[PDB]
Amino acid sequence: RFKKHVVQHEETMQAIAQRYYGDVSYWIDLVEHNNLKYPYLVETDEEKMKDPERLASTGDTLIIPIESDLTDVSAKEINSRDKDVLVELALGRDLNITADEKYFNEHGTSDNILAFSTNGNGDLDTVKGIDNMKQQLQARLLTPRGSLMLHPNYGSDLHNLFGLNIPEQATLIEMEVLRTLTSDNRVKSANLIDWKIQGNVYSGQFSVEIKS
Amino acid sequence: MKTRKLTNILSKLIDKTMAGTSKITDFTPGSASRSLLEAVSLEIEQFYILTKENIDWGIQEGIIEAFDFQKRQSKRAYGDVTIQFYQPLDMRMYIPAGTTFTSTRQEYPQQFETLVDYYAEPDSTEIVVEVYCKETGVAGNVPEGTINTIASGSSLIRSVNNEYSFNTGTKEESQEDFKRRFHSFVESRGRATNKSVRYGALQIPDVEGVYVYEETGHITVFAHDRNGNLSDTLKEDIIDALQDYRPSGIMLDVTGVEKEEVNVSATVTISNKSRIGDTLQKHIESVIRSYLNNLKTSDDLIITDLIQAIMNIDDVLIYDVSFDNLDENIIVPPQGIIRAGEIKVELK
Amino acid sequence: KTRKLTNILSKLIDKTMAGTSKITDFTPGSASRSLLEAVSLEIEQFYILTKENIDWGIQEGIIEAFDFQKRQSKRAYGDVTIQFYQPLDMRMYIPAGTTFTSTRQEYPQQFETLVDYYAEPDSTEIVVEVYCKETGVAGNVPEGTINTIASGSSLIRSVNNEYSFNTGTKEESQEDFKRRFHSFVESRGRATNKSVRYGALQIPDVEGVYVYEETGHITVFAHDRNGNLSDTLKEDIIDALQDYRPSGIMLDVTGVEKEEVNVSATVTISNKSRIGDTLQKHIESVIRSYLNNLKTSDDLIITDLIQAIMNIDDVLIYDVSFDNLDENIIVPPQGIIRAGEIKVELK
Amino acid sequence: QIYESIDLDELNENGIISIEFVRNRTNTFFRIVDDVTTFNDKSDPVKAE
Amino acid sequence: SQVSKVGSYGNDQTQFRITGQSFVKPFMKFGLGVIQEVQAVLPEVGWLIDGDGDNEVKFTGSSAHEVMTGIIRRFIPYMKYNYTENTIDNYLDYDDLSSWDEFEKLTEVSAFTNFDGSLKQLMDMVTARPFNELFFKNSEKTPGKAQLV
Amino acid sequence: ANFLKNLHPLLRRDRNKKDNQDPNFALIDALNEEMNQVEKDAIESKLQSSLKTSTSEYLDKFGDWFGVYRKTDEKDDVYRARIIKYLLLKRGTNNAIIDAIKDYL
Amino acid sequence: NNFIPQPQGLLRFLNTSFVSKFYTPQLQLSELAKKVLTNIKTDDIPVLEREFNDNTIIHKANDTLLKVQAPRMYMILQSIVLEAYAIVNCFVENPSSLKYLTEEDVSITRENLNYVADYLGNYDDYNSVVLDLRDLDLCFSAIELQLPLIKKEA
Repeated sequence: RFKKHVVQHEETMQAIAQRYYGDVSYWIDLVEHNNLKYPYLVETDEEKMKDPERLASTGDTLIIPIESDLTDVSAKEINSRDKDVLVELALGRDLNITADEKYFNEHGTSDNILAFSTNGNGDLDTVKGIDNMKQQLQARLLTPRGSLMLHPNYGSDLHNLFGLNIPEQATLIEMEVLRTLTSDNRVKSANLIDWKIQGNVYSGQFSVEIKS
Repeated sequence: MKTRKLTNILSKLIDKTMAGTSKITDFTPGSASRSLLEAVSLEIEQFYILTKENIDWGIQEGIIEAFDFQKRQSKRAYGDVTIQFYQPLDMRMYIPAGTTFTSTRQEYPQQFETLVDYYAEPDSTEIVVEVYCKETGVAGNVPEGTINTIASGSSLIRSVNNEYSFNTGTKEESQEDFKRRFHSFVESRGRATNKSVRYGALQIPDVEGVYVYEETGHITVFAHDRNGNLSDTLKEDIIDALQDYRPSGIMLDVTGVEKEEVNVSATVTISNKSRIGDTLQKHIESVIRSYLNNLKTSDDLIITDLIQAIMNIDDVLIYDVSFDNLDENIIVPPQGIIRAGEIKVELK
Repeated sequence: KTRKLTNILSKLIDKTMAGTSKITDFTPGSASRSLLEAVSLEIEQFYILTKENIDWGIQEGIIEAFDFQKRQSKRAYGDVTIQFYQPLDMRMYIPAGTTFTSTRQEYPQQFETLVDYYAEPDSTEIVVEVYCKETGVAGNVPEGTINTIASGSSLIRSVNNEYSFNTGTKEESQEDFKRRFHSFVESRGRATNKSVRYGALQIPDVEGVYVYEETGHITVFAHDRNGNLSDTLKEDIIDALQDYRPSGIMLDVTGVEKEEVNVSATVTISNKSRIGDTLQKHIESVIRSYLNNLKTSDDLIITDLIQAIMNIDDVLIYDVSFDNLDENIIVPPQGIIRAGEIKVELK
Repeated sequence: QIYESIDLDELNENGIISIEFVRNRTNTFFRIVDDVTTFNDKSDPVKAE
Repeated sequence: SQVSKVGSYGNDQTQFRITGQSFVKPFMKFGLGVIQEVQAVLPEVGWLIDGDGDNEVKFTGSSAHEVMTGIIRRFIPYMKYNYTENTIDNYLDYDDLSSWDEFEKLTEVSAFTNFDGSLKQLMDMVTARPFNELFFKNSEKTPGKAQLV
Repeated sequence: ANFLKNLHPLLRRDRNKKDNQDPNFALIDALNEEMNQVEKDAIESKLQSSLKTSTSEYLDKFGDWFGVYRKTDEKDDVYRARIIKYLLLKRGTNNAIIDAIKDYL
Repeated sequence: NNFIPQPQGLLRFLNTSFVSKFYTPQLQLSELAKKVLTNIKTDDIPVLEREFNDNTIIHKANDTLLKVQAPRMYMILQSIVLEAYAIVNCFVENPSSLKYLTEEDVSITRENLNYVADYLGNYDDYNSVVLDLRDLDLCFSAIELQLPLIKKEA
């Protein structure tokens, strides 16, 4: 895992390692992660134009490992070249089945609702990073608790919670959604920020803390 | 029910997949759809192969079950040892069954045990007793002079040694051997036939070589173990078990075995002029010995068979083989068996 | 070798105390201590700079002299031109980080502008350099693909790239570079059998070349082109091998001949009930395939033929013999064994 | 039965009830989609539902 | 191997306590004793192996798993008990034994190496600690029964 | 075995009527066809698994097992009957040896 | 070779117009194969005086007539075993042999493996070998992804 950062006006590479990891001594291993040539951070972009991929300048992003992965040579090699592909690899890639986004939001808790799609040319669509998470959460939430053919106790009882719209039912729905969302270890916490009623319609929203 | 190789399946699959649309036709190795369909076709290929293998195994098992002709299990190794006393004996002393024999050599730690008692006669000086190996497999086929001690008190015994090697220690019979045995069994249902008497006398597990010689008014049976020595207990057991296949109106006799001796001299021209030392010659002599000693009474020495056996070594190494003495096939008499005598091998 | 922050700072402190009697306080916060720490940090950075330079030198610096090129995963870039409806009347701004998205749906490639550009007051067209986001060969794009800009404007009409992106680059391991140079070093061999063989195989339509060496003459013959050698190829290859032949040693090039063998073998089978047309046909096919696949100047040893024919099935075959083959057949260096007529009798 | 998910818009929207197939875990695999009545105008819930 | 009433009637409470050992009881109690005055002769006949007539028994093997098999197998079956269903050999696997066969030569370990000692005392000699580890533990591969390692 | 049963409930299980081209359904249909064809082969292997109906390679395997070798240009129907007869061979008696002349005529 | 001996059959096996719709080979000896093969050819290697494990893929190839029926494809199988044998040796002993193998050399072995696997599929004698080689086809791909990474680690 890692933290994101950006190059500030005339910040030296020493300064970063000292502020995040405590000891200045660690900058030496820290430059290898960002694959930097000797002028590790340099102020001017027309100087970055010298050989753009091997430098960072003012306003560019940087990668900051956790201290356990700081010394790993494999983490060094991977962070050297992947650069922005970090986030995608770290939160996953899989096929996109949200083909009909307008449609699956008209029949949830019913089956047969999702479907493969095509993006690019001649290849099934795929989703990555944050949208990988939007897909899996939306599907998982709209799946009943014992309906996948292996590893059951997956999904929700949202199909079971339809009731007289009195507030106890609404807190019950809130708790089920929060349990649903907090099941995946990749998400830290969820909390409600609004629940709202319109006769026979529930509405509400939840904030989820995804790891960096 | 037939094989279909991966690429055949994969092609049929993609060909069907492309029907009804044209937003998929991009199957470079990087594509994920290709990877999935390669994995599915791999699994289907493996399924077909395992199905075919399991069908063969089922056929074999039904053949087992129908006629109750179970495959031979692991066969014990046994032979004979010589006991040597310090002096000629003073009383009718006795060895009980189940006395242990062990080889002092660290390379052959396998043990041996007796099955039937023996009494040594008074004033005797040596005795020959049979020992059976607890372990079963290749480890019982120890070389000559391996069993040194009896692993006991040995107060009146000086040393123990074996003059012949153990050859009866064998691994489990392969499919081919079982098929050969079963085809003789199928052809042996009619009694009063030589091919029937072959199975009749081969039914004992210990017997390996067996031949039957016929004449106008008498039948004779020649058989032996892998070592090539008939025993009285084996003859008795053969007589007891063979009653259900013996011809009614013709007498039968089970006896008769002789070791025919021949000296084999061959000339080998190794392709590599280097590395023509007597070490490789020792290996070649040991392979020739193993080949010749494996024959039985019903087999006969053939030049071409010997050539095949010795040329099992890669033809890049050995380029040419010739015999200086052997120029014609030797016909073994029915009672005798051909085997290696004293072999001499040289480069040129 | 490189020395760390601590050793340089300790040496500076010790030498200050040896020289200077004025200075005695070194608490964290002295102007003098942090003056020395700044000096030491810059020295350590120069040490790491030399370390990286040495690493590059040992890795590829010695080989760089000899003519081969190194690749460092440089992302693809190329000139791109933008057009407007009318000439401008203001110095329009073009920020660094501007994204030029692919117009084609099938191409997910994207590009970004490293440096800011300022349009002229009245120029109707301007060309700028754009670098791809993705490294590797995957960043290559055909001509006439980049025709959309994210930060669009009313004045902007369309975008196009006349020249194709050729600067796509992919980096291999030290072994693949080291192997390429070795391939050249080894190519600088001459006047040897191996070098002659490589130099013959350099030219196309050269395969399975065989070399026969003698103190007197050197003779080379091959069946490169559909099993036959042409006179024109002989002329061409004679001239090429002049650089490869030893000085003062004659060189000769000739064709390849074949010797068709006639054999009528007999095979005894233990189980005569198994015999059939298919079995003898398969035996004849195996024999003819074995006799076809013979190496150049390979003597037809009867012993190998016996081994080969008997190894089909040890239980099946009991005896074998050849009616019309007396002993092994010796062949010249230029001769190759072929199957002329084969017949198999079953006994 | 004929009717499936898109038909379970058409029929229900026109005020006809039908039973829907849900493949698992819900006790009998079958649940009933709505309680709409045969009245034409769906705007009023006392008449409609 | 022990059952006893327990109770402090001052505190108005009583309990029953049972204690035992994990199959160490048979070996520890079985003492290979020594018989002093038995000739065991025969008229004009005798055994060619020495150490016969007397209760001497010799165990031979080129490794611990070979010796230990012979040691355990010598006495285990005859140790009979009143189990309605078998004896200790069904409940104790005492298999999958190994040791340094290559470095250990042939052995002539005597039965009576320890004067009237227990099989555990004789088991220790065969073990040759600390080069080999001996203990009793549950059989995870075959739940429901114990195993000698 | 039913690839359209026995699967993730959300993956749509019959094609979209709403537009012409549906890659999702094309994929599911291809895969269902492949594994149905596999199922049909695995059911069809019942006849091959018994001597009474084995054909082509499997009958040659049976005949090699029993030792009865296939004759050149021999059909399975007569080859099975031959095998059955040879397994129940009647020989040893003078009448049986004479009666065995039918196989040598 | 430095540490332990090897079986006699494997030493003997190693010393020595069809087209697929998906694959084509090129007969490159890997740099590591080039130097290990010389050692196998020379006598400077320990070797065992007995053989076991008759279920190995080597005996399977030996039993079938692939040598005489298709000596081309028999050759390719020796090449596959040569590369596959060497990359087993370096991890267990002699790490100095590293930085002499590249992902390109390992990659083309799959090309050659599948180019022979289709051919083997045309004659269902060789099923036992087919079954084996398919398992190794996924074995190598893992090594290709990790070989540049492992080399930097070591």
